Amino acid sequence: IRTISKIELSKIHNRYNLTVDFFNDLNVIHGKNGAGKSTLIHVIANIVNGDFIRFAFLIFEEIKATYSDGLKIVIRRDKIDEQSFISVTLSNGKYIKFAVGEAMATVREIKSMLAMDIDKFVKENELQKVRASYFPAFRTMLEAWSSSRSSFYNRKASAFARELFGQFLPSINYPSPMEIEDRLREEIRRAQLGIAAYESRTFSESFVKVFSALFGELLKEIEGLAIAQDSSIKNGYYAEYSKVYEEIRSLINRVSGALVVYRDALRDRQDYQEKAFSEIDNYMSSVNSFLEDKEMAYDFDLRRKYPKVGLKFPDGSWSPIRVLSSGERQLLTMLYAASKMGDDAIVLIDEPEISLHIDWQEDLLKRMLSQLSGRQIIVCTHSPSIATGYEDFMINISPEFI
Amino acid sequence: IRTISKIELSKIHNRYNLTVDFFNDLNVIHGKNGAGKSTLIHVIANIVNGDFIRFAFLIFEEIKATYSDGLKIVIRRDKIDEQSFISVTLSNGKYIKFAVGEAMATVREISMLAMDIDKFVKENELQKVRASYFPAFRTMLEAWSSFYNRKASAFARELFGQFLPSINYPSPMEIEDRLREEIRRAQLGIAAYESRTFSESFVKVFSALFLLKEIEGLAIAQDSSIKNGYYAEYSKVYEEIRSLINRNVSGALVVYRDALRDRQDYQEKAFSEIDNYMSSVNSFLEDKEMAYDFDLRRKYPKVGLKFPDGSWSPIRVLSSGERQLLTMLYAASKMGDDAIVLIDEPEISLHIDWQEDLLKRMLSQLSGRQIIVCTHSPSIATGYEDFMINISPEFI
Amino acid sequence: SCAYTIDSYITLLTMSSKKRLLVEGRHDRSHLYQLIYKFNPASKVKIDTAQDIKASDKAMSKNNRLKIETIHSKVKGKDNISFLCDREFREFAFNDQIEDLLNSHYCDDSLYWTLGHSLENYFFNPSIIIDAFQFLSPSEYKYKAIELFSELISSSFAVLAAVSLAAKDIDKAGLPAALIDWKDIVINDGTIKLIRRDSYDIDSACVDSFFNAFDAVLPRVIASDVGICSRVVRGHTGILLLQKLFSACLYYVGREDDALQADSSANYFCNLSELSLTTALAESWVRKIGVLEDVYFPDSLLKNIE
Ligand SMILES: Nc1ncnc2c1ncn2[C@@H]1O[C@H](COP(=O)(O)OP(=O)(O)OP(O)(O)=S)[C@@H](O)[C@H]1O
Ligand SMILES: Nc1ncnc2c1ncn2[C@@H]1O[C@H](COP(=O)(O)OP(=O)(O)OP(O)(O)=S)[C@@H](O)[C@H]1O
Repeated sequence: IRTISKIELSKIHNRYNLTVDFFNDLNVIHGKNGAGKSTLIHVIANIVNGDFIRFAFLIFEEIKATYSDGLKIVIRRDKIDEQSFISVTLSNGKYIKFAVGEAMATVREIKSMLAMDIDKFVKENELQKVRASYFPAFRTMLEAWSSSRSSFYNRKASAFARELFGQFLPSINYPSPMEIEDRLREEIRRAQLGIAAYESRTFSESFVKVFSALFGELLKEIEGLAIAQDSSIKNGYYAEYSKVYEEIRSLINRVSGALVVYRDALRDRQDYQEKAFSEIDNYMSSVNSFLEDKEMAYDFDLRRKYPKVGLKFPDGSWSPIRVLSSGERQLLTMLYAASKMGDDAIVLIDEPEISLHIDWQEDLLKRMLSQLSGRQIIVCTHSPSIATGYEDFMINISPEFI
Repeated sequence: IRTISKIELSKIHNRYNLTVDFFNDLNVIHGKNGAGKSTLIHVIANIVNGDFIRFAFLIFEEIKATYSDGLKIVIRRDKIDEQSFISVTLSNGKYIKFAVGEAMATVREISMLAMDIDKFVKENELQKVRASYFPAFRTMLEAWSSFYNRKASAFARELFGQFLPSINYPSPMEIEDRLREEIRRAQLGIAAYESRTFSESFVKVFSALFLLKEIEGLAIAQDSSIKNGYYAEYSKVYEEIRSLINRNVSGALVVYRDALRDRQDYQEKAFSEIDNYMSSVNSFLEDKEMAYDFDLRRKYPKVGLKFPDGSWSPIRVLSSGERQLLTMLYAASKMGDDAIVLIDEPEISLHIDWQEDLLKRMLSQLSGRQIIVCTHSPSIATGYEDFMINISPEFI
Repeated sequence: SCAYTIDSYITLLTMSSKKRLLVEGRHDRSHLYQLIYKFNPASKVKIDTAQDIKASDKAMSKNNRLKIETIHSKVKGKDNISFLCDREFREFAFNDQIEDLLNSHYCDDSLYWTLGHSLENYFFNPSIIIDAFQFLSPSEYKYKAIELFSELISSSFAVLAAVSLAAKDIDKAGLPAALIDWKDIVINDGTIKLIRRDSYDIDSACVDSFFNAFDAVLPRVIASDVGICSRVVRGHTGILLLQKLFSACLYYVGREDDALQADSSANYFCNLSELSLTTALAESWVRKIGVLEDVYFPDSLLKNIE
């Protein structure tokens, strides 16, 4: 798990230098208009993702990037005999050099020889350990375009955005609502299977304990825990613990420590249900601190084969996630990107204030960091509300014009 | 010309109602997520432009828009024989009713209904004032330039539903083209005035036929100016005249001073709109300077940025925020055409410093045209809380 | 609404690069904008108002001075922010002769207090009021009323300060607004007296509570330099009372000549909006700065800003 410690861009567009030092938890980058914020985020995303062929579309003289581990990537663009040459050098002495003509030819064609050489270089030197979840400023328009894309496929959207916004634009990998729904379904399935495995194992162990044994307030505690794990979501596939407690009490009224194992069996199970569903529960609680008149919930029923994940309204009407507005979709996506149920990323968000009221803006970063994922977040923003309470993490970029 | 005074939307989307009253100069609309802000701007844009054919794509019960002049356009969607009808009734007593099926079929094809709508619009003086519409998606559509209005509107309707107004905000490319055209017009007016001044100066000298420090200053000022860079032979003339006068009446010098002052005044008046717009834009941009150069011997004026090293760049190199600033300021400039300006979230990609001077600098350009804004940023409404509206739907 | 919050405003201060001035209300914003524009018509200063900053605490929801003090405490040191809070009755001693403990503009780390009770007290030089009432007042006999004012203002400011101080003592800010009316005042050889009417909306207990303290104070307020009296009055009540006194002068002048015209003029100006009077006075005060010597202004604040 690396993180950017310094980006020193020189002669970007042949008009301004820009050196920036980063933190490891949160970096709110602000600055006057035309200061290089978007260019800085684009450089970061392109270096992190390993896409070194896009630097042939940017005019510069140096891009030095220092990682937390200690790897230093130096990218030059030197003109030799009127031919441009992008050379990438690492800290261990390995370099790759390719001509801008071949890079543009490969971009126009689309795995050319240049692409294969770059890919082998990146793979050998381990320059793709951490991905980069890039949230473009034009989120709403792109989301309307698609579905009228995923964190992995993300190929048609990237091509469209590159045609519209030049060929240095980092690939769009931010997770869409559809991928979030699929991921939540998969996580719920995994949690269900884990809970079933735990039930099997604990049944075996408790039977062993009871067989080994064969050679007052307990009832109240059993009832108190039985009510908890009976009328709660995540156990709708079976909600008859009240009957079990009633029958146990009836039989007792009609050895002494036998009921003790019951409290253990229920206790451990309840604890497991709060660790298997931990990530989804945290993410949904974070999301529901924003939505009003709708809550995001998962329903388990015996009739329906697939556990349903979607919005719940007070009247009891479920609905797919697509019904949410633009602001809700953005909230959901960024909160997922910062949630524990990702893979690995350096979440880059450009203008997180698009289509958000001040109320949600003030609580956005606080709730994103509330999930202790540890993923480095870089936010290029103009809204003072987004940065409230994090004035000590702010980075002001002021490029030094030549 | 005209200006909306009230809007009474009923059963919009079968979910809520609304009733908003608008001021005459500036209206700032703020509210929580889900409020009918975008729908309200769309309704006002569609009603002003006369695009009543678009109301076949909205689910409503009765819309009532009243201008300052006195018209009280009232659009009613109803069901007769299980067929949806949109009836547009004016305050004059007229009425046109068209079927939703015909509108949907025509929009799919693109007709008799379109011709009837146009006839109603033109006969009753309904297209008097257009409405610039700055959507929430300006960078994507602006970048979708690789009529601009027609293609962009088709795209934006394929994306964001068919009720969206026609997108006719002045794009940066159109801004550059219009600036160049205004530059050419200023130059040609200067030429015409030069000919007329030559004639009248011959007349004035002849009439004479039957302070030098001020002329020195005026000649020095006029010689060094991008506006009058072509001739540029003013210092030499003044020096020669001074030498001749010393060697050797003053009425000729008086006539010359009058002529030079008149030419300078006309030059200031010809480039008035362009210079004012460029000054307004340059109150914002830092480290750059929007400027023009009518020189090179290549007869095409240059309009573009001027960094502080003599390096020129085109307008396409600007960032999103600077381009949006350009666009909005032009929409508020005297070079714009349509009165009503409907800007949806003018706080996109704009620094707080610029948000805090945007409305002052747009109202300072003395266009006198109505501006309606829908903003989520407190920085745009500062100093204008007397002109701030809050809309709350009465969810039914 | 869509106003900022205290933390959001501190973040805005650290983000922005302009020079800012934080005033308590929205009228002070206009007046100080006029002052700054006069001294430098091309000024990049922004005047923000605490009234448009939301505070979560219920106590702070209406106390703008506490808001300014909080923001100053949390952002002390920054060199692109200046604060201007009003002086209320702080540092004012009412032991016999009304005395000002601090005779200059209090300054404490970018926080500046007003010389008097508020910005509206700079307007209380005889020259400013006399000049600024002509521009708006009709003429039943204009110059006559101006001349009668020119003299009556000497005791008028003492009486107005007494009214404000009595209101402060009885802990009823708005009482002078409604209790006193233009027909109420009485003029006797350039001496202002405040007769007590019979009917009053507030309970007669309130009327007594005011008038007793007023009578007690009057000797106290008639033994200090008129400058202190002009400093110790309140803004809105002072403006309203001055409106009423000019109305009374109009009636006194016009009663001898014609009853109808005098009554019309007096009852007219008695309805003129407070915003109009305050704007006219601000225009006169800004237009009459430095040229005279008895006209004050927040010089220290203007020096600190820019
Ligand atoms: N050929 C060029 N293409 C793009 N940018 C250029 C070029 N030449 C110079 N520049 C500079 O690059 C800047 C763009 O910086 P960006 O990072 O895209 O803007 P930004 O930091 O996102 O600010 P905002 O918020 O988008 S207005 C311009 O303001 C120019 O000063
Ligand atoms: N096709 C539709 N059918 C039903 N309701 C809709 C439809 N389109 C929009 N709405 C709702 O109409 C209301 C107003 O429209 P919106 O565009 O969402 O206003 P808005 O949400 O305040 O705009 P912002 O700035 O993006 S939050 C919202 O509650 C929407 O959910």
